[PDB]
Amino acid sequence: ILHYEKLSKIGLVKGVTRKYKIKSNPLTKDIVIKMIPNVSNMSQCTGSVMENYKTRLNGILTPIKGAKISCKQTELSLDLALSKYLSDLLFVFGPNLQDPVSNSMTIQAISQAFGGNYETLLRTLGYATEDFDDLLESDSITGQIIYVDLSSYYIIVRVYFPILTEIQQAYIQELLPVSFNNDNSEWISIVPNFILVRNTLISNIEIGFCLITKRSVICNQDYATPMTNNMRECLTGSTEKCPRELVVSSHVPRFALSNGVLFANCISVTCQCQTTGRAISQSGEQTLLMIDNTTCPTAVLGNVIISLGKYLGSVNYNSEGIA
Amino acid sequence: ILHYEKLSKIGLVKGVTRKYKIKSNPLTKDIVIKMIPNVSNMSQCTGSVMENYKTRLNGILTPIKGAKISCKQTELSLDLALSKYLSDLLFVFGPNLQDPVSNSMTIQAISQAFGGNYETLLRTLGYATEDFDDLLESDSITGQIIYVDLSSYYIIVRVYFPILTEIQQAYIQELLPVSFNNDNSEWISIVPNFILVRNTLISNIEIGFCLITKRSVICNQDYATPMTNNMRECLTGSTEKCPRELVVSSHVPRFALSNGVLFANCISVTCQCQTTGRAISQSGEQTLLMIDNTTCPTAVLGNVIISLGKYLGSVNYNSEGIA
Amino acid sequence: ILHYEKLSKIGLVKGVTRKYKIKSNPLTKDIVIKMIPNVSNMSQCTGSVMENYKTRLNGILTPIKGAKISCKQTELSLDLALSKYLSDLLFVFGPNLQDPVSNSMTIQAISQAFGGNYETLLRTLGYATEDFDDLLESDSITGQIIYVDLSSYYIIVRVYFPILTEIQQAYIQELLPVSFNNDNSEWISIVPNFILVRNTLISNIEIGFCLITKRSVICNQDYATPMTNNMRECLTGSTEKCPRELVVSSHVPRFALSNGVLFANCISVTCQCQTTGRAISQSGEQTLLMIDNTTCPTAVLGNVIISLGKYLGSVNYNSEGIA
Amino acid sequence: AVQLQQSGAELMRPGASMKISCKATGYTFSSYWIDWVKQRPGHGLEWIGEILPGSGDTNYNENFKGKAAFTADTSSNTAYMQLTSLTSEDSAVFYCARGGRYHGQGFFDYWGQGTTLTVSS
Amino acid sequence: AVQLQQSGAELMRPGASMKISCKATGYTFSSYWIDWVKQRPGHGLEWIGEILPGSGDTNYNENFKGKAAFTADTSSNTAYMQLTSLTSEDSAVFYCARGGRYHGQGFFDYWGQGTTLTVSS
Amino acid sequence: AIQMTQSPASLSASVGETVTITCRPSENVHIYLAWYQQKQGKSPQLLVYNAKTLADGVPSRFSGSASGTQFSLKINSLQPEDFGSYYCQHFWSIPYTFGGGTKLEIK
Amino acid sequence: AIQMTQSPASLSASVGETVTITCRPSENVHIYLAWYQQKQGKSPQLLVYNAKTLADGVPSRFSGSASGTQFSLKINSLQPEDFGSYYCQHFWSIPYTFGGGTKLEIK
Repeated sequence: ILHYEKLSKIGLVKGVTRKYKIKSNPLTKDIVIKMIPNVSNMSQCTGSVMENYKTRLNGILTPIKGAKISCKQTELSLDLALSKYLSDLLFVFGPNLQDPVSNSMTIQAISQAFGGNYETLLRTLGYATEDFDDLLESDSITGQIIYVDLSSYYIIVRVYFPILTEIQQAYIQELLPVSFNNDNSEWISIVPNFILVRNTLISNIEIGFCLITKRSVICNQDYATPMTNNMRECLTGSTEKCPRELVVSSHVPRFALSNGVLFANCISVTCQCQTTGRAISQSGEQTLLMIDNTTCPTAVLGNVIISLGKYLGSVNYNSEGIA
Repeated sequence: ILHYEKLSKIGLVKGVTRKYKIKSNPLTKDIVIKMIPNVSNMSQCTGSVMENYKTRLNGILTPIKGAKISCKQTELSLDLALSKYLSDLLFVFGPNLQDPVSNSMTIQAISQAFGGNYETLLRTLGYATEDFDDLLESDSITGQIIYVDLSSYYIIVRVYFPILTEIQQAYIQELLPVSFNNDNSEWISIVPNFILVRNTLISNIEIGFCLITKRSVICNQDYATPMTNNMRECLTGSTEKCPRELVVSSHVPRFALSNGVLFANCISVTCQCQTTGRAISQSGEQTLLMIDNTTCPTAVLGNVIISLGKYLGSVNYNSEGIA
Repeated sequence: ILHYEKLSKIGLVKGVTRKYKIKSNPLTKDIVIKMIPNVSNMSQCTGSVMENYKTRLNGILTPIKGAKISCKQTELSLDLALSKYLSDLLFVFGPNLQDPVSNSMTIQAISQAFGGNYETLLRTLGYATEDFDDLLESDSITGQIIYVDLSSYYIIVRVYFPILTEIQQAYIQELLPVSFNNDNSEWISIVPNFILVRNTLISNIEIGFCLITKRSVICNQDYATPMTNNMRECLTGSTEKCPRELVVSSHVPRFALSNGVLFANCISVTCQCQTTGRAISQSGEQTLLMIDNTTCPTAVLGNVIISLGKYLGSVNYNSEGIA
Repeated sequence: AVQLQQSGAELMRPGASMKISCKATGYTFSSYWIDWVKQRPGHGLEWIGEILPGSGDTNYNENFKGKAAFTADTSSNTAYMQLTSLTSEDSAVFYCARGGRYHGQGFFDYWGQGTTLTVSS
Repeated sequence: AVQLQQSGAELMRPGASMKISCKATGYTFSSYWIDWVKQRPGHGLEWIGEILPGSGDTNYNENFKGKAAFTADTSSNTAYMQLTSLTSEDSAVFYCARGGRYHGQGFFDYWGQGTTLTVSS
Repeated sequence: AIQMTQSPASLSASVGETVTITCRPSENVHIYLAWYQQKQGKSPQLLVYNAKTLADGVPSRFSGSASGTQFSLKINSLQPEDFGSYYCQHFWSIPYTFGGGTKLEIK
Repeated sequence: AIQMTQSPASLSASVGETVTITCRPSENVHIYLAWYQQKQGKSPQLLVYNAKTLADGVPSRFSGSASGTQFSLKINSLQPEDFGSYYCQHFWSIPYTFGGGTKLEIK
């Protein structure tokens, strides 16, 4: 659609292209958390641990709703059984017990909502593999504590499953202006940072309220706006009529980062490599210069020390080795 | 003040209404967390459990500052109590230890800041019941590690309590443009997405820097800006001079969602319900079409499939009945 | 550069000043976390607890992947040792297991990635002490589960370390408009909220997408846009051509908070104090007030009430000292 | 509205196919869905599918996706339905019903006169 | 580029300073970096540093930082190395190399002849 | 698919008696529920098409009621012509599910 | 500082036989690598300037290729004039490191 090659001639670098998805009303499920387990029927060595666990449980729940060798040995076995149960439960659901009104669901809770079956999850909620990944990395599957019972200790977490609406062919195109040199002067093209393209349709979008995901843009509702014919003309390829301003007495971006690729204005400012100390070759055909981790892991641009995706080695967890 | 009837006839549907709150300087409380439980000074059958807990606490705290059958049973009993003490502590103050600077306080920590007395909490901080609910779901009551002691193991956490000043009578109203048909052509109106209404006063709001909350809007400063006389006239009811652009060569929102209700354009594209696969009852009385969960739980617009909402069944938390 | 005297006399207030930083491509480290500790080769009643703990890890990890007095005492002792290890592991790496994609790093895990020596981290990654603190309070040091093994229970956790490039001598100055009285009418000056100042170069910035930090601004790419000469002259000191509007029929900010000091307009509206009746008033020569904690603890502005940062007492976390 | 007459009863062998018809008069045919509902003689009534004559859109039941196929000849105000893989279980009475125009109007104002599909060896 | 001839060899006392030269012609002298390489027979070639004739830019080997000091004279197309605090280890041969112009061109198409600075009493 | 529970399967009422037939869907169907009258040799005929609205030409003796899940059809002053089969059908989701049917007997 | 690990320390072969010398950089150097040839009392002459490219004047018998992690220098048909010292060098990062080299001698 857009003529990106001619857009690069006046500084518009291509950014991340994301699919456009609209968050409809959320699907709803409840998870009853019977926070007291099935204790044994024996009473000789059970009551004290049960009462301590009950008061420990009150300490958790009240802020939420409020807002003898054998005997001791059996006593300890039950006590650690309860502690392991609560430790696992507060791992799956504890983030909801800490922000009861609205907290993102742990992926364990998302699995327990559907019995650990992710194929059931995608079928019931209509999620594609892409949609589920976008929700998880955007922290959008959120739960809310809707019931706390102190006579029979259990809580109900209302899991809201958002329903996404990826447009069939709408893409969010990120445009990164970068200064370019022309007629012995430096210019910057004034264009929207994000543009919406759907087939031949081009529209502005204000993503300040939506969620940015590596593969998609989750907008609660469509913020598409009609786009000026002049702006459509330039982005279509008529680059002669894009807004441009001289960079004098102002600061403008001379570098853009596009998924690990650095575009640099190496004419106005001298660009070098920090690991080597020599300049980088520029052909006259290109008005912007391209760097990647293949050529430079870190590049100095004037005095700006931009670094790229260097990868350091692995490390162990450095465990205490308790055994 | 606003004349929503004549705004609905130019595609503008009422969104979520929200009242305006300005955040002042927050009150601060210091929750000193003595991380060593008050164990007995008696030294029989304790052994190395104390030092093991000490090194376990060292592992937690150093990164913060950096950036004989009965004898064994006594050790085991005291071993589990210290773990329970830490696990309960690491639930009330876990997030603060994990992110020492600017982590949101757990609801237990907020309760522990006032000894579980929410009646005191609302009065000394000058909170209405609404302000506390808004702050909780906006995750605005935060915390910070300001003092870690590696000799006597304790940490002091600031708990910042924001002071939500609420405007006398100001409501932030969301205006949602929807495409509408006029003169056998499709149009869209261009008005600010979020508006500020306080009596006869209408002002623009730059809500992007604020915290959007279900009941209110929390802003660090007043972002209201004066309105043009033309835009106020549109919002007062004189829509004849309200902006409207054609939808040609651009993508425009053909639907909007409000409080769980869909407002749709069914003249430009065909709107059906996936539940039944038939068209929705449509009339010329309104320029826009309304769908709710009562009629359809999932409605399709052109090829846009929208979930109006659906309550799935509850599911019990699954775990082994260890006792 | 900026002339704060004449801007102050036009109702502009100097806000928080932050350094302008660019988030480059992040360095990447791997952390292998073996959830089965190096248990001894003994077999005295250790099989049952080993199998149970493996089953316990199954529920933790599958959602991530799917995404006889002496005999029992050693059974419980080694079971408690394993639970403590998993509690420590779930303290350091719990958030990354709960959100396997794009969850921020615990400060303990950050130390684990560099053996607990923050000096190595600062030197290896180029982090000045300011840059590391800015990232920590912006929570930009993230992680990602990239491999889960169910035979030998371990996971490799990515940890992305963003590279912050301090744009030298570039400050993101915040201008807070406050209404003022002139010629017996109330005015407000319309200026950009956030301004980038680098030496004699002044430019606009769209800071919405950037992570605002108390000491700096972390922007994924440079967002400086050229300033119009009229606005530059307005901010330089020639204030007679700044954009100013009357306040009639629109709500305007009559106060602002700057680093704990409350600036107020008290000619257009009457202001008082709660502790002492009308402890504050405005002189004709001055255009704004300077209200802070020393003058009044609670300021009344028209009908708006403003309460400043009173420091409440310290509290002690309360829990049973089991021994 | 006035008539929903169907074609008379007919005899076909098992494994064959048949085409039913329904003639509707007295209103705007292209607007109202013609929904076919099946009734075996002893166990109640069962829904098959629907066809919109003016647009050609059709809906089907899961048990009848391959067993049914519709057609609406608007030029003669005649509806149709093709049935395939007929067995003894397909021998029942098939009814043409005037469904409503839009959603929420799935109720059946007028019904066919009733003719029996007879599948036997 | 044609040649990178150097000056004659010399013998110096320990602790002295000596000024190595490499005259180069046949190309635009300011464009291409001049590289400075030491060869001890016991371990092989070692890179001392590089100097860009078109400016004063120099880069140094960290172990050789305190021993080398370069200088270029674009007027005579002559590059220079000034070694300070000569030690017995500097009783070896030193080579001048014409590198590339930019990053990723730190290879030496052309080398100068071998000149052996000698350190002895 | 939505299931429809209609009870009783058979219902006996005399001349002049007041009789009521009820049906329940397996899921919320809104006021989308219809009642038809069928007799041997004739097609079913619409009586009450929405939850509580009578169809054209239906005698006033018929009436219906709507609840959250409960739907009932009440007949007052039963007459000999009121015998036959009554079906309760929903049009909430595809496929439309009919009830089991009720055979009323005139006594 | 990266290290050029060149093996073998010494290598011998007959005239006309294919001979291969391989050197491993301790860190990634991309295609940015070179091989040099030198004889006793002579200035070095560049042979391979990028892992897969031969220098000017170099006979086609010399060849270089980049493996998954290793760089190899190969002479298709060894001749007596190809004897001497062969050092591999990287120029990815400062300081440039010359390898120990492989002394090539005719059998």
